[PDB]
Amino acid sequence: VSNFLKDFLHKDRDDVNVEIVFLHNISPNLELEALFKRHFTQVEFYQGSVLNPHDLARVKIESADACLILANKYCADPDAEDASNIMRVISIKNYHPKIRIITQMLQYHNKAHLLNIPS
Amino acid sequence: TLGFFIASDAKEVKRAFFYCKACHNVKKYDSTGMFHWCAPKEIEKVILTRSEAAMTVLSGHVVVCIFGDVSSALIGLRNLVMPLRASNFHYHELKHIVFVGSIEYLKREWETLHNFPKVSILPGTPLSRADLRAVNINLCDMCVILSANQNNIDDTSLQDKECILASLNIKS
Amino acid sequence: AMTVLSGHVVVCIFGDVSSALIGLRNLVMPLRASNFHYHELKHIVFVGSIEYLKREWETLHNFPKVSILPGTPLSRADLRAVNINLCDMCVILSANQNNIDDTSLQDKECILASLNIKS
Amino acid sequence: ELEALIAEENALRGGYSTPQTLANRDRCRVAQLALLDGPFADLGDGGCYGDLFCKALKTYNMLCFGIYRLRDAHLSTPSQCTKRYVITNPPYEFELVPTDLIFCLMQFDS
Repeated sequence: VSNFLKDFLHKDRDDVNVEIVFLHNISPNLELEALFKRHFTQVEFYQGSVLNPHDLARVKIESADACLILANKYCADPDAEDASNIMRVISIKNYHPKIRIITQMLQYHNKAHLLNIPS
Repeated sequence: TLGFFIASDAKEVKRAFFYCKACHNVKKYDSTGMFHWCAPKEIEKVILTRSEAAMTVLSGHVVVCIFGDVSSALIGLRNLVMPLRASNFHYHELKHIVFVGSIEYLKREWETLHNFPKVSILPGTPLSRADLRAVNINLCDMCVILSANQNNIDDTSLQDKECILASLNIKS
Repeated sequence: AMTVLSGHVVVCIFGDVSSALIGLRNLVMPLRASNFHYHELKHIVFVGSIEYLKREWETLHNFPKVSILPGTPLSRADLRAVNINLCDMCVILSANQNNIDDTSLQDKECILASLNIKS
Repeated sequence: ELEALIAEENALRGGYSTPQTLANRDRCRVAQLALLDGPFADLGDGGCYGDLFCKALKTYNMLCFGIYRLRDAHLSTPSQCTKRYVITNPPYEFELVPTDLIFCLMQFDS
C-alpha cells in the first residue's frame, strides 16, 4: 500500500479526480491506520471480502473504473496465492463482467488459468 | 406393508390408506453375491504411464480427478466404487474407472480398492491438460472432481479453488 | 493362528512411533519372577504397532516367553488370531497420553476397544 | 449382513456362485432412457407423460420418476446449449418432446 500510494498519489501527477477504496477483511494495524489518516481525503478503507457479493455491492464495484489485486509476495506456497487471486478475479468478473482488472501473479505458469475465464 | 410415496402434500398420501374399490470354479462375486469381485492385485499392475494410457482406448468411462497429498484426510473412495460395481450390472456394462491424481494418496487408499475388476491409476495432476488428454476426457461418461485437502483454511470460501480451477480448465 | 495360545496374557497397546514410552518392563518383570515355575509362566502377546514395540524391545529381549502381533487392538481379526476368548487376562493400555483439549476424550480408544472385545 | 462381514474382516471377501446369491443378484438399477429411437419414440412426439409411465410400468415393469430436459427446449429459436435440468414427478398431462431423457428404475434380466 505504501509503494502503490507513493507512486499513484505523487505530487507531480497531473490533476486526476480518483478515489481509492481498499477492501480487505483483516483490520489494519496502527501503522496502516496512520497511513490511511495521512491520506484520509482520497483513500478509504472497508472491511470485507471480495468473494462475498454483498461486500462487492458495498464498495460499488459495478461503478468502479478498475479493480487492482495485489499479491502476497512472501508466502510459503506461491501456487495457493495464485489460485486465490484467480478465484478473486473469477468472483469479480462474475459480479460484473465488463470491469477492468489488473492483477499481480507470482508464478508464470499460473497466469494461463486467466485464459480459462470467458469474461 | 409400508409404502414410500412421492407427493406434493401429505394430505393426498392418506388416500392410499382409506382406499376401497366400492367408493371408487472361479470367484466372480463376493460372499453375499451383491457386488462384482476379483482376485487381489498389486498396485503396480494398474498404474499406467502417460504413453501407456495413450495406447489404450478409453470410451464411456469414469475419470476421478483427485486433489490429494501424502498427509491429507482420506476420502474413502470405496464408497464411490462400490455402487458402480454392483451385481445388477452385467460385466460388459461396467464403466472403467481411472483415478487421476497423486500416487502417494492412492497408495494409501489402494488397500480397500484392490478387489474391484476394472480400476486404473494415472499418477499425475488434474490441473495438467496432458494427463486429461491421455485419459481421453472428451469421451468419458463422467468426470468427478474431488478435493481430499479438506483442511481448515483462514477463509472457507478459498477451500474450493482447486475444484473450480480444474472445472474451468476442463471446460476450456 | 497356527500356534495355540490358552491361559495367556494379551496386552493391547495403543502406541505410535512418536509417543511417550510406557515402560512395559515394569509389566513383564512381576510376571517373570522366580517364585513361579517355568511351566506356570503365562505367555505374553503384545498386540499393537510394531514401531513402538521396536522402540521398547531393547528392555524386554531377556524374558523367556514374549511374542509380538503387529496389528491393531481395534481389529477383530487380530484378536481372533491371538485367541482372545482363551486368554487369562487382556490388558488395554494407551501410550498416547498426550494432552488433549478435553481430557475426558483421552480414554476413547480404551473404551472403544473394551466394548469391541465385549461385543 | 454385508455390514457385519465388512466390520469383521475390514475387507470384501469373495465366494463361489450359488443359486441363492444369483437370486440375490436380481435388483433394480437407476438409468436414463432417450425417446429418440426407443420403443417409446412415437409416444415421445408431443405425447403425455402419463401414457409413457403406464406403458413402461405395464410392459417392461419400468418405473419412470422424472424428466431430464434441455434448457432451451421451450425456446422457438434453435440453440447449441446441451445443458439439461431436472423435473421431478411431472403430472399426467405433462407434454413430452423428442429431446428428453427419462429417469427410470430398470429390472435385471439375463
